[PDB]
Amino acid sequence: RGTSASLDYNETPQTILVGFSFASIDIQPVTDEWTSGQEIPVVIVDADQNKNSRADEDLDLNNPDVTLIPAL
Amino acid sequence: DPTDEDSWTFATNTKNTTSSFNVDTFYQVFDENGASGGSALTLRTTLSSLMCEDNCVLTLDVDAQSSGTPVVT
Amino acid sequence: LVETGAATGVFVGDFQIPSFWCRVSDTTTTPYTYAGDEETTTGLDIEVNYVDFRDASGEIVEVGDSAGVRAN
Amino acid sequence: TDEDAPRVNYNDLGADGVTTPVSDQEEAPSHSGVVSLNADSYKIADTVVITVEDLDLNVDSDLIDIFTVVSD
Repeated sequence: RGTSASLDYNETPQTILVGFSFASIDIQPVTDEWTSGQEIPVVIVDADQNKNSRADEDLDLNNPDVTLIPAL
Repeated sequence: DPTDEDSWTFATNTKNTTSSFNVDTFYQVFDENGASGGSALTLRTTLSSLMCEDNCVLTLDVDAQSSGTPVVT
Repeated sequence: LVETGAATGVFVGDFQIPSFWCRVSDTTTTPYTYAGDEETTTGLDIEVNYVDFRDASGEIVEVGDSAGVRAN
Repeated sequence: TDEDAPRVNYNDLGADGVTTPVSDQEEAPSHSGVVSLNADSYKIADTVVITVEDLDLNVDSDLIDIFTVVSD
């Protein structure tokens, strides 16, 4: 964390900074009470799991390179 | 090329300090489908005569702070 | 210490306060000599020291800030 | 500053036919740095954030400037 690299085209260099992101998890109940037999969303926001800006990524148990998975 | 997909290859290591080495630019060392597509031929000393104004050169520094752990591969 | 912008002139770093730490017995030797027992950080002040190689006149000066670690 | 300010000189052939230089200078001051800590009291496992406001530490306008801790 905090270290960087430098890439240059057209005599204008740009830093490639390495950093971590704070995560946020929140269960979102559709109405006032969560009752039996109702699906409600669970949303996680962590930029550290977005390892590709040109692809949509899944938190698969079976992949060792997904470092964290939510659990109940 | 106005009809094809243009491929360029760069030697970008700005800390290779070997006397013989220079940052350089090469044209069509590969295809747009990742085939050979020909040999690599120097362009570094001719870029001035081909209307290049500081815009034909790519350089990279993998470890900027020299911390011992390289950031980019 | 990471500069906020390309030419902002403001550097920011961060870390997390530990529960225990190991005191330096003697600073006059290299390497330092460390104590034999860990100590809690609670009830001790924390300080940061910066040394300006060039102040407003171009002379060396050291500046600092302090704060208190607490417990409940 | 003053007589020691960096100055650029340009030798010139004037419209009267005599060679008369033209020049400009600009001062390059140094800045007094401050260091601060975001809170006056911390608790165990609290994030502590350190900032240094020294303009003289910016050495490149294109790249982010980084300073790292020594382990030797």
